Amino acid sequence: GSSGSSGVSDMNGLGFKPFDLVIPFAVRKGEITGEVHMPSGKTATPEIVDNKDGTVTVRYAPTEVGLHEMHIKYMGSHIPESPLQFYVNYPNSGS
Repeated sequence: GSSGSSGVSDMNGLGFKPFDLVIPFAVRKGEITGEVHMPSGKTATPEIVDNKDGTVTVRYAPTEVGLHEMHIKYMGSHIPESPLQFYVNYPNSGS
């Protein structure tokens, strides 16, 4: 008795809430790259998606808890938005 589509699996699916971000300045997909520093001691790359307007949206869904530091560089140059830090709170937190 509830709209149930085929998505989430047994192994895994929707862990921690996602993190969408949009660069303030205008960039052109190409000589740009991004990196993510996990608190556990690992690393991962963000998600560079070119919006249907002409901008980009850096999205990175956290897999573990703790503090993660993102590092994005545009054409071999650090941006005024990075580096940055985002704490991963537990799921279904808060009363």
